[PDB]
Amino acid sequence: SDCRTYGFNTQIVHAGQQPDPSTGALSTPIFQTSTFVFDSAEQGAARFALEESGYIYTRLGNPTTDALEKKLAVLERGEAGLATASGISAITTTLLTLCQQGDHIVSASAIYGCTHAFLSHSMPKFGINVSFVDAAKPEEIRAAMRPETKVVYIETPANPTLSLVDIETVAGIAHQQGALLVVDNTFMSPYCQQPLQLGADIVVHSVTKYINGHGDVIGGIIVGKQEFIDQARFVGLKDITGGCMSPFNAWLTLRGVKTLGIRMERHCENALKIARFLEGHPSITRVYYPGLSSHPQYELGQRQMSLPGGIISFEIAGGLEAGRRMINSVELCLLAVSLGDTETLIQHPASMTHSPVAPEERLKAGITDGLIRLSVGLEDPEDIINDLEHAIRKAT
Amino acid sequence: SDCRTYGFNTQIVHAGQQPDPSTGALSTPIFQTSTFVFDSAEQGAARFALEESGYIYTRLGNPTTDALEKKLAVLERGEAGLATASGISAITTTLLTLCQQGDHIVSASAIYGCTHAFLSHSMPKFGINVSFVDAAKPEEIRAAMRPETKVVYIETPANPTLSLVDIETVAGIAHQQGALLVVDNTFMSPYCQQPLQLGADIVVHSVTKYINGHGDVIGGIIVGKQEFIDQARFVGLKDITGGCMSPFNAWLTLRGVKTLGIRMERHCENALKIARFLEGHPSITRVYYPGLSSHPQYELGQRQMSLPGGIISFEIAGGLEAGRRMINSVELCLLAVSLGDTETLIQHPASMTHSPVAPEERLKAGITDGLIRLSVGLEDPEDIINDLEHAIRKAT
Amino acid sequence: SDCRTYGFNTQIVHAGQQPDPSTGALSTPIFQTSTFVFDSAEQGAARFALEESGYIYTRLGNPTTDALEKKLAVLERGEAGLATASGISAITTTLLTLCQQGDHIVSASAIYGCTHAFLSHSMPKFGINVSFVDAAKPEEIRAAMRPETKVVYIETPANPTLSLVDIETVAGIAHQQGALLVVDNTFMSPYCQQPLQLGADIVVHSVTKYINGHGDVIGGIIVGKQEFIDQARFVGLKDITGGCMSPFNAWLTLRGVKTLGIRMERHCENALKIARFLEGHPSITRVYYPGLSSHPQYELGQRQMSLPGGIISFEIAGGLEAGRRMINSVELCLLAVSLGDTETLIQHPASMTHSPVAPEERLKAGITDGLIRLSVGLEDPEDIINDLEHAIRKAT
Amino acid sequence: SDCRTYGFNTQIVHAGQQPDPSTGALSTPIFQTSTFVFDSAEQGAARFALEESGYIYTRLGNPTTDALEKKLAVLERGEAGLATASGISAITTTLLTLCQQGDHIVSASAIYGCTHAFLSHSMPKFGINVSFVDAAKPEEIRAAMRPETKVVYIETPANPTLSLVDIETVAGIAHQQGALLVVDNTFMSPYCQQPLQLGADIVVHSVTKYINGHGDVIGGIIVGKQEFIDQARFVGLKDITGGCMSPFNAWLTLRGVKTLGIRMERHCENALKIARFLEGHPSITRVYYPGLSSHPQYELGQRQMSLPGGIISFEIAGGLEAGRRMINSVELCLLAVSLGDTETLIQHPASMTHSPVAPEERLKAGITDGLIRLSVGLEDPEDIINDLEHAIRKAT
Ligand SMILES: Cc1ncc(COP(=O)(O)O)c(C/N=C2\CONC2=O)c1O
Ligand SMILES: Cc1ncc(COP(=O)(O)O)c(C/N=C2\CONC2=O)c1O
Ligand SMILES: Cc1ncc(COP(=O)(O)O)c(C/N=C2\CONC2=O)c1O
Ligand SMILES: Cc1ncc(COP(=O)(O)O)c(C/N=C2\CONC2=O)c1O
Ligand SMILES: [Cl-]
Ligand SMILES: [Cl-]
Ligand SMILES: [Cl-]
Ligand SMILES: [Cl-]
Repeated sequence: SDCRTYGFNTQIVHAGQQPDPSTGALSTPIFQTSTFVFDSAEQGAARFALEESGYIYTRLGNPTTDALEKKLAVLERGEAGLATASGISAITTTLLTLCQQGDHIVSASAIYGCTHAFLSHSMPKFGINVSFVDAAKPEEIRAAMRPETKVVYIETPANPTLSLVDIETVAGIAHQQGALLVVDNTFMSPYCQQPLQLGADIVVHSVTKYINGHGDVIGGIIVGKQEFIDQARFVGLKDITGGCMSPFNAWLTLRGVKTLGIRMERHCENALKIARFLEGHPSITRVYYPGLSSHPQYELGQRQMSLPGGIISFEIAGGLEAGRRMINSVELCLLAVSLGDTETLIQHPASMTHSPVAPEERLKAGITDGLIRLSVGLEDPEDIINDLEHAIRKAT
Repeated sequence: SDCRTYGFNTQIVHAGQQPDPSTGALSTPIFQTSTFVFDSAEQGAARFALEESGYIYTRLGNPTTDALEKKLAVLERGEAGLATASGISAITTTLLTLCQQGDHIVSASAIYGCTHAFLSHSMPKFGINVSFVDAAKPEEIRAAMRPETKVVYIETPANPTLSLVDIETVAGIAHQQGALLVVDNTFMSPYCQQPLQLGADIVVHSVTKYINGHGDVIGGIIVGKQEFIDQARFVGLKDITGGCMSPFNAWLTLRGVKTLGIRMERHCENALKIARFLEGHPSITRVYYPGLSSHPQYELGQRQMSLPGGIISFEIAGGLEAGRRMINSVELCLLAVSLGDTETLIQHPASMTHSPVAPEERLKAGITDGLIRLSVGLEDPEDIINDLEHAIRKAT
Repeated sequence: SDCRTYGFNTQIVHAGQQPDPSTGALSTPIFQTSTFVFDSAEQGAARFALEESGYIYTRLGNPTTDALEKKLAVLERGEAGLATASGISAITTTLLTLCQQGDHIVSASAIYGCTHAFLSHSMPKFGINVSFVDAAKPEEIRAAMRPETKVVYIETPANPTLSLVDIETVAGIAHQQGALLVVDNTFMSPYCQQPLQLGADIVVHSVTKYINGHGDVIGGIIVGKQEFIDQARFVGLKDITGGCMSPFNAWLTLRGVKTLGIRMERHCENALKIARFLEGHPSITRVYYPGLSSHPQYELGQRQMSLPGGIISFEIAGGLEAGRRMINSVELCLLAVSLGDTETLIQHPASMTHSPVAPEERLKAGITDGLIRLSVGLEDPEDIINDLEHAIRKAT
Repeated sequence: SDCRTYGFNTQIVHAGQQPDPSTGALSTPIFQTSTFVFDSAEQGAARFALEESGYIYTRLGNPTTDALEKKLAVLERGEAGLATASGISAITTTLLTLCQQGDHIVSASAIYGCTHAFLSHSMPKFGINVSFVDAAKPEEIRAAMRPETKVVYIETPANPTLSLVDIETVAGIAHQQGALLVVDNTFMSPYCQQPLQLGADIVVHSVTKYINGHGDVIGGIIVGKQEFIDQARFVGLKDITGGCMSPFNAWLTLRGVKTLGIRMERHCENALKIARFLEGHPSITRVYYPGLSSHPQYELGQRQMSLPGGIISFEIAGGLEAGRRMINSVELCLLAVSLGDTETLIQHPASMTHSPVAPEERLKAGITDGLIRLSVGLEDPEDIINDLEHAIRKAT
């Protein structure tokens, strides 16, 4: 009779949700409201004081959104959740809540581009300095820490080449120096990786990806201790970012997350097959996938992740032009940014996202002329493999 | 054949919208998507470069949200719009885009509470200092400006007692000293006040209030010059706040804004009647409404606003206890925070929102024991007056 | 404290709705669910028996939809409401619930086309015969009644030329002969006409038109005595048509109906102005509008309707080709079927809806070569008049 | 590049859908509109004539709904689809389109209750007679056919005890006598059974169940030859039932159906495990599940179905009272009607749905005092088994 005691699939379906109390409606009602009516002046005061429970206004909280926040707290084994307008807003609400002028952050370099831009260009303009390191080398993390360091920030697997970061080891290091460890768990979902269980303090997601799963919501979520989440809600979100989630967005995300287990199983079963295919193809120079035993951090990945994920990166023979030929030749895979949708998505950062950026920053950045990123969907993998095989044969 | 040439009611209905190009659908389609598919690698690069038009990903922009942004730009007579997750996020995305460590803001004191909290407690922690003044006295604004001042920030009418700020005069002052003027136009909507036409640089709204009008969306909008709005989108929103609007939220706001003209007319017709009623009631000590000729800035209000608004504040005889008795005695008016809904809403900040705050800060704050705020809805005003009359008679 | 006692505007806003009981949410929650969970086997039996209140399954009923049904019952001064998938489904659920093989219906001829097709071609194939008459001549109604007659069916105003039907007189006639009177009140809404108050037994609407008002819902509603509505729900809808409304559709319709009063006022103020304009134009041969004193049933219209409506029909000089030229020349008015949207809509049945139909059936049907139907929106009427003036000048 | 050529999982994801043509939006836009605007009078006529393609009005058709209709046509290997307001409306729109006064239907007895009520009580009142038979005995079907017989109507598996009907054999029989075969495929979905491939003429579903899968849509779909579907759309739906689907409902159903393959796999894997558990339990007298080899039509089920389904019926020792004790004792399984949701649902028709019905009709009806129906969800099956084990132990 407590959400937290059942099996993980049962939790994915039930945690945070129950039949509507007034009607018995099974689906979580969409509470698409701005405000909430009090029974009396007294009831109203009690709430605002934070001296009693219940709702006030949707920017502060909402019943639909609370369900999503509780569910994801359960799935990550955290105390509390807070939904946001976007994955970016989960990351910024978190870091702007934690940090102030004079503070320092140690961040992985191999992170999502927009996260990198916030940390590189915006944070320092608020007097918050960021040191970037290769987080696959925990010694670089240690060496960059300063007395001012409040936060160590990592993604794993990391967005270009799916390199990994040893969460338990990094956590120990951050904590030794009095810092918090923030892990962006977007690529894996709680079904595949649980950073809190390994020592992380706070997990953030873009729910836009696998947690929603259906390519129709932009949203984020933050999971952590109740004392942190309260500050993130009542200061970060309320005052600083304003990044509240729409109740309709939460409702969809709750709907999408119901099938998280079965989606992740299929995404990962499909991706392993595709990755093996790509590894045997004479036109493919490299394949980056945690499920291939040639992955340089293969055994860490086996300890830390329950499945190897739905994302594959790979380099095609012939560099830029061949990568451009390849992505213009797929008929099933869809050319787009984003990942974790039911559809297979493909992007060639060098001819697409990074064409005006110099060959030199790209390489610094882990991005070679022939690098393709593939988000594996729920189609028949034979169809995806055939589409790839055809596109690759043409391109090379 | 250009949105901007028609009458204001026609603009409210049509500006920013047209039949769907592929199907002829009259209602703006809800583009409830995360991502967008490119025809080719080439098409994709062109977009990311910002070297061609079209969509990429919903955090950056979306067709439904663009319609709302264009409509509101038209209505405010601004170049460009940007929708946000909330009114707060409109204000913060704006100010965090404009300001960096070492900068200064001159703000009105008589502003929305959560705005006040951001400026008082959060901004300074990013090295951005804020000086608060009585903005009804334009000399206080001038006296507080510093070489570091980037922004002057005002609301008009202002949220407790509906005091006004001379937008044209303040604009002239801010500009003389090289600062921008930001006006929060939430209380009035563009139907009743147009700050850009009076010299303001940027307008922000909580669309949660009268622009949406239906009490079912939390959202914000920012209107200004294209060069500012681009930075607000591609830095502020993309990187810093993450405060993007859901396409469903935009769709509803577009739907709600269709009736803006007719709603504002009725809200204001209703409020004037209620305000006159309250002014003749021997149990009511004061009535704050711009449409009453005893308003201390009555003639400014006549120059600057086309209608006197839908919000009334008033003090009931007997202070705190009588205000508490009064709001517990209404049967039609609903006790809640927020404003600009089709329903009449009432709040007694001293027994509700501000009961744990000391009698002394409250007065500083413009908030007396008997102060009630009333958001006039679209009901029959005789019904609202009778509900008030009954509640007041009981309370006193 | 009873919905039914307040003023009509107050009823439009509040009737059928209240704050959510479990949370205080002001907006009616969207109960977008299929089923409802019982506390026990006992609770479940009680409900199915129809021996206790509460929900079972959304085809039978739903909390969101119930709010809409109660509101519209209040507005029409009927006992009970039942929402449907469409206006057609309101009409068919009603008539298929009432009638069986061997029964007879007396219908107006001047009715909506799809209604006409159901009565002309489908009803008789179920052994239910229909006699069509000119319902503007109550003697034709009397003369067509038979011992088998269960129902007299009318629209007023009627869809081509806005001819009227004397509801009170027809009701008296139908009742004298033991039949029920069904009135389709779509064109007027309850704000402008109340057929139950004049003696009708059952009212039906396409809520797609003015009750929703926003051009984004297909739906219907039926209002009548509880004993009829129960049969319409538990037989007609449950078993025969299956025509249940989506809870999201109901939610939108509830949202749209909030502004019914202010929309109808503006639609009718706009239409009267446009109609006067069209009556003075030398290129316009006829104008059909109840608000023009030359309307042949002008004084009936003054007794029966509170406003003259938002729909205008008119004939342009030069017949078919000029009507085609005219509708291809409007730049603001939108060419489409449907009516009662915030946008101005125009249709030229002879070149559009009825081009393959012979000049001869069209005339029978009330439809002349130059007949244009105009649904007046909420734009500035000067803009609509200018668009019309321009299009008419060009066409003639 | 044709939907129909890919693997079944690929079809579930992609069939009927493509990126939005005007924007590239990946998610099918929600075209939540009533009407559609024409470019000219000419364009409008062309469409109405049925002499050109494109949209007119949402009751007739809509882009979102069309996607769903095309997808499901692909999945069932039929020519065309038509979405409806409910499963009931799919069945009635179909049969009322096909049949007229004097016609005859041969129906299975073991069908959904509301279907039974339509055929038993409503059809005959339109002069359409229905003969009910045990459809597990194809000779009873043959013996009941009459020269007037237009339709043979079956469900398989059938709603109480999951008895089967030999679709290929029944099809051959119906066709021999000049009748059409209609199969309600709701229990299986196209992932598990394809009646058209076995000779059925028309398939109907309640999409409320497994096709949507998420317990938040009431809807139906009809699949068949284009010439039948056109009549079902342009007469049945347009004129008779009015049972059109909301575009939002279609959008959700499209969203839900993306995971159909992976959901059905898990539902059926879970159900087989639960069914084996129930078969070994000394307190359970019978277990009705097609996947148990003791099922009396086990081998037919192996030929006709790809998986044995997600529904299990079973009788508990001690009849009525024990069944009532059992369902009041489950803590995880939810007491509700409906099936095919992500949640496990349970119903005890004798103490719930059929408590006021005499012990005698119930038995006629296949319904014993101890009969429980279980809709297996996506939870961990060990959790469901433990909940059952606990509830059963308590009840007996
Ligand atoms: C790891 C990770 N964290 C955070 C975000 C930010 O989330 P949002 O604000 O977009 O919801 C993304 C977005 N990843 C994207 C976004 O577009 N293409 C991608 O690979 C991401 O991949
Ligand atoms: C003038 C004004 N600006 C901005 C906001 C912030 O907008 P949001 O983020 O809530 O959309 C509010 C909210 N006013 C509220 C909020 O709750 N009660 C009120 O009077 C406001 O009144
Ligand atoms: C008077 C009236 N009754 C019933 C209906 C049927 O409603 P629905 O099923 O479409 O919601 C319409 C539709 N009138 C239309 C429909 O398209 N153009 C019109 O003038 C109508 O005008
Ligand atoms: C086989 C089958 N066909 C058609 C329907 C009708 O579909 P609807 O109109 O409800 O979408 C149901 C509903 N089955 C239900 C409905 O409530 N409990 C059940 O087992 C059904 O099980
Ligand atoms: Cl795949
Ligand atoms: Cl009022
Ligand atoms: Cl107009
Ligand atoms: Cl299970």
